[PDB]
This record gives sequence, structure tokens and C-alpha cells, in this order.
Amino acid sequence: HVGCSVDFSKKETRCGTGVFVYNDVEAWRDRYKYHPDSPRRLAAAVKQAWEDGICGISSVSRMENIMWRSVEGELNAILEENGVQLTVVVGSVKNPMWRGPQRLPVPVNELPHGWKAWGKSTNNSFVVDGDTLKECPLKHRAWNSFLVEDHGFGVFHTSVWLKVREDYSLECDPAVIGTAVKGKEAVHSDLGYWIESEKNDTWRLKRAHLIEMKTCEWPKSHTLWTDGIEESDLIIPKSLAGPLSHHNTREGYRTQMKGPWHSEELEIRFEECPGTKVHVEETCGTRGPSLRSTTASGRVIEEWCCRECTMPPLSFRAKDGCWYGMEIRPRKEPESNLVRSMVTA
Amino acid sequence: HVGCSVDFSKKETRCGTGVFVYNDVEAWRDRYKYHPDSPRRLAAAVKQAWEDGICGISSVSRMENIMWRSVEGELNAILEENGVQLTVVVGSVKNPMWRGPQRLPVPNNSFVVDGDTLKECPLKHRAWNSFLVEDHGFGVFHTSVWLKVREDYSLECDPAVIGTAVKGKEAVHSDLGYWIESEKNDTWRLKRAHLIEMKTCEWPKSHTLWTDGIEESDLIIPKSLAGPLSHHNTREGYRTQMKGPWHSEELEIRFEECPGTKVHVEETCGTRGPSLRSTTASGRVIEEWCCRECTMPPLSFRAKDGCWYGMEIRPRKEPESNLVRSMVTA
Amino acid sequence: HVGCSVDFSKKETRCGTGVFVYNDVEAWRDRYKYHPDSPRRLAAAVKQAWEDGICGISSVSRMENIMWRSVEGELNAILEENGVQLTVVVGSVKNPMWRGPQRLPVPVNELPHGWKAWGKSYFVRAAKTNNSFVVDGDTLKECPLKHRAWNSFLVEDHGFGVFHTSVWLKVREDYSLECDPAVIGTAVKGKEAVHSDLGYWIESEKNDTWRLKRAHLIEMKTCEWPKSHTLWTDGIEESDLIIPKSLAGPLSHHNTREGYRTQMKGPWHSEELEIRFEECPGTKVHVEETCGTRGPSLRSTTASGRVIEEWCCRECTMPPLSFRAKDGCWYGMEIRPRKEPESNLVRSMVTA
Amino acid sequence: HVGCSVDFSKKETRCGTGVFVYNDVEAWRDRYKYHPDSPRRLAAAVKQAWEDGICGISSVSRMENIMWRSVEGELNAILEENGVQLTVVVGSVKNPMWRGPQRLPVPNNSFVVDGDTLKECPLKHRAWNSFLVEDHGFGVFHTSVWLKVREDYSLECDPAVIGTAVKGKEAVHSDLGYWIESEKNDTWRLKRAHLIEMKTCEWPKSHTLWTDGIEESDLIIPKSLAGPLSHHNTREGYRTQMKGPWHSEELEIRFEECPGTKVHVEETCGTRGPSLRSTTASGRVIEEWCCRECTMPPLSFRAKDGCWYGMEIRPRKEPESNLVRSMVTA
Repeated sequence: HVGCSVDFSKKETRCGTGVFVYNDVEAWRDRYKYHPDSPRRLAAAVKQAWEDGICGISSVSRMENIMWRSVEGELNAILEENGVQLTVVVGSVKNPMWRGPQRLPVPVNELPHGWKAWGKSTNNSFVVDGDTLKECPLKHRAWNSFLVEDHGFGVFHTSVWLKVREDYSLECDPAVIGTAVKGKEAVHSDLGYWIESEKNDTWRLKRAHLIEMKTCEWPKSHTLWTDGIEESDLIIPKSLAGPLSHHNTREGYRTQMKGPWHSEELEIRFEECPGTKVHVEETCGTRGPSLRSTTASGRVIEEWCCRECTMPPLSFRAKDGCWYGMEIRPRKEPESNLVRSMVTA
Repeated sequence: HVGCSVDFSKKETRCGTGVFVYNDVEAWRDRYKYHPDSPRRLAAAVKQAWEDGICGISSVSRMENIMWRSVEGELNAILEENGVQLTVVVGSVKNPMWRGPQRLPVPNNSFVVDGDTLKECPLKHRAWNSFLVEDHGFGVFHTSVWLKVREDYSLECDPAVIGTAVKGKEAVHSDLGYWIESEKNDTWRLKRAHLIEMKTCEWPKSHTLWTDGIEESDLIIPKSLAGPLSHHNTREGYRTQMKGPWHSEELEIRFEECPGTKVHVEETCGTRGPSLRSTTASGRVIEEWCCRECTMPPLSFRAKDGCWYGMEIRPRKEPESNLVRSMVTA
Repeated sequence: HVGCSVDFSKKETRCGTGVFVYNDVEAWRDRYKYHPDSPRRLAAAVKQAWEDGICGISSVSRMENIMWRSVEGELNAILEENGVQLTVVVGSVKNPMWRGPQRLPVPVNELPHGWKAWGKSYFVRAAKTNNSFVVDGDTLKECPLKHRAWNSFLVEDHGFGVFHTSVWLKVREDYSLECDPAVIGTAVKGKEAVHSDLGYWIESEKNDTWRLKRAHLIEMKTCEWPKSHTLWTDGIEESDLIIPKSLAGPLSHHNTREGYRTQMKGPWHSEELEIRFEECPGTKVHVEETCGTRGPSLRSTTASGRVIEEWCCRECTMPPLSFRAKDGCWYGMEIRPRKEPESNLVRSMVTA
Repeated sequence: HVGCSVDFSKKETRCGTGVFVYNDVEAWRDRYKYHPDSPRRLAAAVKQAWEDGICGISSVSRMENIMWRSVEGELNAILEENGVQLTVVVGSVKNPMWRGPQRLPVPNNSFVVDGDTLKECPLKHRAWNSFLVEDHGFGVFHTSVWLKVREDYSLECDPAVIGTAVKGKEAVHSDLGYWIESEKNDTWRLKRAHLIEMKTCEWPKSHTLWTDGIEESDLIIPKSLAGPLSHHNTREGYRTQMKGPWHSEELEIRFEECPGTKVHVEETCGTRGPSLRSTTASGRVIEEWCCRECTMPPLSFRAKDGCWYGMEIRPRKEPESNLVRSMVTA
């Protein structure tokens, strides 16, 4: 592995060997040419899982949604010639993605009918996602059955090779995770997570970027400073793939069990957002659900207080607006005028 | 922050943005020009130490040693001119670099910076780890690295230079003189390590991976040799190399048998002992080796003056007293 | 500009400054982001052009067709916002792509209402309407080639974002016939040379004299190669151009091979070609004085799949000239069947 | 073929496959390795030429002179072994490099190369452009570049090293000694050119852009000085620099007013003639010049010791007798 860095403003570069972790979290998920296993085995595995009573797949990450979207027509065409009465359908992914207590098995016996590769060109559904949490409840859906083998970058497009798991496990995919710390900034990276840290006086969560709200547990072998942490202080809860690291804590503040998790993407930024002012006093309100600054009528709270949390304030830059932490409360007006956060970890 | 990469195993290239942890030990000593905040301030600090009775310094890392070397010919004139006859002496290092039990204060008369000077400055009160390097974050395009004396006492190495990274099944712990690689083969374990020096400062846990559940008796690089307190820093079937080749100046721990030697496996075998060379002082290769519970491939050390073997693997018949044995313990 | 080249057979990389010319001809678009001028001016230009009397567009390249298809809906919404009964419909691209006699005009002023960026993800699509402005799309029946604009767009920048690439465009001020030069890339070094653009890749070689080696073609253009990006333009006569001048073949001596004339007639109705000088497998060509006279290029296999294993030529030098289309392997205009009559083979029905 | 590049003007970055052309004008004394494939055969050619009465050679480039000085040691041994009392004397190359009529044949006492030794015999009795170099194509990795004594006759330069490329609105004509640039400023025009040597071999048309329609008198760089016949090698209003500072060791033709000087346009200015330097030998600068019809900015040469002016630019007030004149022509 060889790579080189460039700083445009100074018009110079440094080249050398090492380990490089990139920011794949931006809008580049699509157009990867996904290959969910050899189609000869995938159909047999799906058939056995279905006939065993395990309906549905709960997407572990938006990459899985994109995959199961792209492979829809190919798998549906394979099924008919394969003689299987099924029709896989997909939909928009929700947030956070809840778990399933089962997984797809290896069928052992691939079927006589099957194409070589994915590049070659009813009323029973293996529903994936979308407005059907009850049709094939979480009580019977599969979850975390993939294990990515390879991820390549071609001359113009990427590729991925995939397979099914042999044993059930709660950890997210480690073959794609990347963690890197250098100097006074550390980053935990993933397919959709970008968590940044810093050292003002002690390690704290500077900012984080999220294009998916998972539920799997961050693998411990790709985490920084795992020991001595209590789950009560994780800015991102352990239950939302939050790292079990002291880099994921903030002084004064504690775990955000109730938060904006119904948004599509989150950028956790710690500073007062437009139209609001903050205060610190012992008599400010108690903790609870996080509340928007922007009211349902568009008016903005001008003065805020915190009971005993340190400034700058806690804020989430969700797409639709600014969300404040659990401790920050209105200074003077009743709290009933705001729409609350309606989730829990 | 912006850059590109090329992979040779697979015919692929890539470009993007992110964090880049470079192998600095391959550009060691040919880059960066260290300098303190103000030499006259370091003059005051060394004068304070000299009047306090502290005999001299011991280099934490070769960066400190070479900053001392570079400024030896420039700071000494200030000391001599300001009415104080006091000259700092910087010599070639010998390894391992032991720890000093005290730190500098905030400000023929030799002030020693380690060497063959035990008679001159005993290790009773030698200074160590008083220096602080202001951290540039990712620290790229910064050849003007600073230095400064810390205002409190800590045993951890400077985080300004440490770089720890993982990308899939390959990991790395690295700083200006270390390069530890780990790999996934049924378990996370050490793959090979490149060491251009011997440290004794502790690796901070803020730059360590998988720290909990650790048993320091199963490490390879002991806690006392800057080994990351991590599961990545272990190898199954062997234990801490407290006794080893640590007197050398360049170590390449590798899991491949030394040239000209092959091992036979049996429990009816010898017992643990010190590290032994793969050959006699005359260069003869000892073909006979043995161990109780090895997990192949075998452990080995490669160095300038011939490869060595670890504690866990013993010779079968040859008397061990003839070869060059261990002479120090970490 | 700075860069480095790699050779994966070794741990070798060489870096330095210079001029770098990448291939980019393998039909990689649909990852690109296209910004044709601006929505408020391009729509006005189309509106004015319609009332000028031109029916549609006969695109000059597949990049242009992809660009137009990627914005048909947005431009339809912009036009409908002003109550204009006009709609863009985009169809598939046939070959050859014939030359148009008209150009789209620059607008006097932008429309009063509309967007200002080609990046909003939400909007309501336009409704059906009779006044259709046809982009190529096999619609040569009701309004023919005589009422179509061709080569009206000039690119001004070709960007490569961190993840996706974008290209900016403008409507050409000056009536011209040459292809867009901002994307053309030409290079020479030693005994290899290349002429390239977004849809062509011509490769030349030095064996005794300079000659055409091969060429990859995902488009059948009709613009004329600008001489400013051409090598050794002097002294050539159009009768010796392997790739016709009418098909954007360079006016160069790099575009010649001894004995072969210009292929005015060929398989041009194919989607793609790879002009290669190598007899198709399982066939032989030999010289004969009594070989037949020139004529349309004929396929190597009949309709029923039967192969022909003998051909003759008059003065051709080996290897023979062949076009590697998708549906078969063709031979050049000079090479003729050995004994079979000309009536039992599929022949090119196009002219250049 | 596979590689990557970066663009600082737009801060873009990309990777892919294609045809690359590099700049090798500055750092090439240690890049590649030019050698003669058969010193014995080349020695045979030298011996036959010396039997033919040829005094020496006139180098076509600094590459040829570098090769000759590198193989002088082998030559002075193999000629002696052959029983020949002959010697080769390489030397510095003065500019321009003049064109000889002879060529070496297929295989007092001295065989000289470039040097201020014309007294020995005129240019009429020297060889010029007798060498052929193996054309590796786009090979950037081949350090081994052969030199084989040419056996045919031609005046054009060797295209093995030439490199010509165009990418949108920027072009370049280059070889191992020239780096000529061009641009589209509403019309194709010369922009700059760095020259480490002044050759006299014709630029092949096979590697030239826009070869038709040009007239020799319109070339900024004279056709004799290996200037391409391309329209890329023209500036509007400036005709051939038939005379100029061709005697410099290195040049950089730049179209900008020299420091501390300004030029005006007016029909009252004088006519053309030899090139005149911005500053006189006494160090006195001239702040004002005139031009007749040429458009600004002015032609200049950022040479070692001054900033010359083209043929069209003349001093406005002072007579030309005060200044230094370029004493060379082609």
C-alpha cells in the first residue's frame, strides 16, 4: 500500500507508505456493482430460510438496502427458472433499523439451475423494508447474515464480494471498519459512520456524521481505549452501534438515549444554533426528551438554560432543524409548545 | 486530508479524503528539524537542574537525542558567555534506553545526555520524559516540530507522534521509532514488528485498541517496553519476552524459522531459559531445536549480528552456555 | 499538473510534471453530473428555437444524448412553470449520427421564473402535451434531418469531484463544424501515438512508415477533427483516409495504411466497432490478379451462420482489414469472396 | 499506462489509464541511462572515421555529450587494445550547437568533441547526428536506453525522445532538452519555453501539431534551431528571432516586461536588429523602451545575467550604441 497527500493552498505533497482510512460516508453509497453471493447459493439459502418459517430480512445498513434494491429484478428472474414460488420486494429504510433474532443458514446443496454471475442479463414476499414492521414481525426476521469478503475499486467503479455467516453474532461487519488516531484527533469510520474526536483538555466528541442509524454493536477489536467506560456516558448509546470508547463521552453530558433518531442523517455539532441563546443555572429544568429549537409555527426560542451541563451546548444538526440535548430546557416559556423526541435506545 | 493510494496485491487505485497514518520509521532521521520554544529558556532549565544537583539527561526517544545533538554546538556558547561554565555532552546511545525517576523543573562541568557515562552520571537521578512536543494533529507538512517542558509528571509517551490505525484485517501501532503490525488469522495476533530502538515509556491507552480484558502476562513486548496494552500485542502459545535480545539497535520480530535450523516437537524436552542465538560464536548452526507446545510457525528475532530465538523454544542436546545468552531483562 | 504512473507487475512508480491523457472512452457515463448552461437560459433558448421552426436535435455524440436525457424532466418542469406548451422527449441513438444544418441560438434573456441549479431532488413532473421537441430518437419520419440542430454545445470545464464528476457547458456563439476541442486529447512519444476524445480512441504505430494500428469507436460522429489537435496534417489526400474524414477521422498521415483506400462504405450501422488488422479466426485471404472489383463490405458469416473460409484481394498487404462489430466480424471494402456470388451475403447499406 | 495526477489550479484529483507525457528538462542528468549498445562497433566506426580524416563530432544535445563523456573511459582502453594510437576528448558544449555535414560510417592525434577548439579544423570536417536511440514508446521505467550508430541519412531529430501532447487548451512540444508550452488565448500562441541547450536538428513533422499552412518566417523559435513548424510556435506580431541571445548557457523565453522597465508602442520607434540587453555592463538599467507594432507583453529571455528583448523592442530615447548586442546568428 502506497499513497500520497496534497495540500492545495501550499502547492506541495508528501508521499509514503502507511495505512490510509478514507471518508466513504458521503453520498457515494450507490453505483458500487453489488454482488450478494453467487446466485446459485443465494436462492437456495433464501428458499430454505423461507420454508423454515423465517420471513423477511432486516437491513443492517443502508448499503444492504441499496444491495437488496439493485438485486431485486435479477433474483426475481432467477427464482422463476429456479422453480421457487417467491417474490422479493424492498422499500425505503427506516431509522433506527431494529434487529431480528434469526439468520439465514448455508443450504449446503446448491441447486441445478443457476447463472454464473450477476453480470449476465404472486402473493408470497420476502419483504425487506418499508411500512411492514408487523407483516413479518421482528420476531421472525433475519438480521446480520452477511459477511463482506472483499471491496475493490476498478478503473471507474467498485465491487464487493459477499457470503453468508456460519455462526450468529451481534457485531457489525469488521472487514469494512476503519479506525485511525494521529496526534490529537481520532476518527472511527465505517460504511455510514464518521465519528471525530479531539483533545481540548480531555478527549471528547468533537463532531460526528451519520447517514444511518444502526443497532449492531461496534466490534471491540476496532475501538480506541475500550476499558474503564460506563455505558451511561456514551454520547451515542452502545445500542446504536456507538463505540465503547472514552472518545464517545462528554463532560457534564451523558448518554442520549432519547434523541432525534427519526431523522435520515445526523451531524452532531456542539454550539448554539441560530436564533437561540443559552444560560447556566441550578434551577433549570430536568433531563428528558430532546426538544427542537424551531417551534411547530416556526418561531425560535431565544433564551435557554442548562441545569448543570458545561458550555458550549449540545446540538444535533439533523436535516430538518436544530435539536438540543436532554439537559437544555426553555428559560421562561412552558415546554408544551414543542414537539418532543419520541424514541429510546 | 486529501490524497490517493495504490494497492499492489490487487490491481486497484483509490482517491479520497480522510486520515492517513504514514510509516515514519522508514524516513527516520532524514526529516524534521526539531527545536525548542527558546534555547535560552532551555538554558535556564538546564542551569536550574545543574544548580539543583541533577547530573544529566537520558534520551526518551532518538528525536530527543538528535535535538540535543543538533543544539549542542549552538546552546553551549550561550551558557559559556553568560558567566556559567557548563557544557552539555551528547554521545551515542546504548540500548535499551532506561527510565529516569525524575523530571526537569520549569526555570569540566559536564552535563551528560547518556552514553558510556555511568561513572559520570549514575542512573539514581537522571532526567527523563520532561519534554513535551506540541501536537500538530495529523501532523503533515510540518517539519518545524517544537518542544517544551511539561508542567506536570506523567509516564506516558507523547501523543503528538503516535499513530494507531486499523483497516479491515490489518492493524498498526506506530510512532517515530515503532511499527507493530497485527493480523486476523482465526484470532487477532501480532504478525511482525519493526523496532529501531527500545523505549520504556508507557503507550497511552487513548491511542490503543481493544484494551479491556487484557492479561499483561501473555503479552510479547512487555508493558515496560512501550508495548500497547492490547490484544493485538499478543501471540498464542507463547508468553512475555521479558528475556530477549534487547541489547541490539534494530529488531525485526518475525514468525519464521531461522536459516539452517529445523525443530522437532515432543513434550519430553528441555525447559524454559534465556534467549539464545541461532549459531555459535564461531557461526556454526545448531540444527537441533525443540519445544513443548509451539504453534507453528516458530518465533524468531532478526538483528544485525544474526537471528535469535525466543525463550519458549530450546535446543535439544547442545550445551546452552557456549552461545551468547541474554544479558539484561526488560 | 503533477502525477505518477504505476506498473502492477513491479513495485515501480514514477512521478513528475507534464501533460496526462487518460482513456475514458469505455462508455462510463451516468456517473457524471451535467449542467448545460443554466435552467433559466437553456429553456429560453429551446423555446425560441422551436418558434424559429427547427423540430429537434440530431445529437453529435452519446455524451450529448445522455446529458439531454438527464435533464429532460427538469427542463420540462421549468418550461411548464411558464405555461409554455412544449416538452422534450429523448430517444435512443442510431448510427451513423448524421450532420445537422442548424444551430441553437443564444437567448436574449432568461425566463422570468425557474430554478438556478441542476440539483434539486424534489419536483413534480410535467404533464403530457402535443408540442414535442424531439432529441434524435429514431424520429426521422414526421420532421426529418433538415430541421434539426447539431453541435450546438461547447464545454467550458471538465471537473472531477471527490466522488462524482461534473461537466459545464454553454451554447455555441459561432457556427462551426469541428468537434469540441476542450475534451480532445492527443499524445505522441517514440513509435506510439493516439488521437482521443470522449467517444473515440485511435491508435497509430511505426513499423516502416506511420500507419493505423487499431481504433475503438463507441460513436459514429460527423464533426470534423480540429486540426489544432491533429498531428502531421500536411500533404494528405482524403482518398487515403482509413477512417473517413466524414466520420471525424483525423486529417493525418497517422490515419493511413499502405494499399488500403478510404472506407466510404462499411458496417457503420453497428452500435460499436474495433477496427483491427487481423483476419477473423477460421478464414484466409490471399492475393490474386483476377479478384473482384471493390464493393460494399460483406460479413464473414451468412444469415444461417455458415462461415466463408476463403477471400481474395487485389493489392492488399497482410494482415487484412476487419471491423469487430457485436454481431460478427467484417472485412474491408477491398477484400472479396473467393468463389461465392455477391448475392448470398449481407452487405453494408450505408454510405459516408 | 495506469496512474494518477493532481491539479492544483482547481484542486481536483483523479486516477485512470491512458497516455502520459512527462517533463525531463531539469532533472534528467540522473534519470534514465543512455549507453552505446556496442562500444566495440562504435569504436570501429570511430576508427574508420579517423582513417577518413574526420576531426571530431558536434553534439546534437547534452545527452550525446553526456554519453560520450561516460564512455570515454571505455573508449580510451578499447582503442589502445585495438593497437590504435588514438584518443577521444569530450568537452563542454558551447551554444548554439553547429551543424556538421558528415556522419560516422557503419562499422596530429586526437578525436575531439564539442569545445572551443575550432582552430584544429573547421566545422566542415566533423560528424553530426550519427546516432539512433531505441524508442521505448511510453516506457517511463526503462532506465536502459540504447544508442546505435545510425546507418542511413536524415536531417530530422530522433523521435525516440520527443514528446508532444495536447489536453484541451494547453499543449506542449518537448524533448530531453526543450520544454515548449502553448495556450489558447482566443488563438493558439506560444506561452513560454525553457531551454537547456540550443540544437540544430530539424523537428520531425511526425510529432508536430498543426503542421500545414505555416511559413518559416513566422516561427518565434527559428526553424534552424529545432523549432516546430506548428502554429503553436507562433506569437502574433513577433517574427522569427533569427538573431537573439542564443549564446546563453540556458534560456527561458518569457513574455513579460523585465523588472524595473516599461515598454510603449508607437510608430516612431526604430526598426529591427540584434537583441539588446536590459542592463548595460556598467549595471545601469533602462526604464523606457519602444515598439513599432508588436503587441504587449514583450518578448524576453530570463537568462543567467540579464533580461534581453526581442527584435521588435528598441530603446526609446538612448541610441543602441550604449548597449550590448547579441553576436550570433543562425
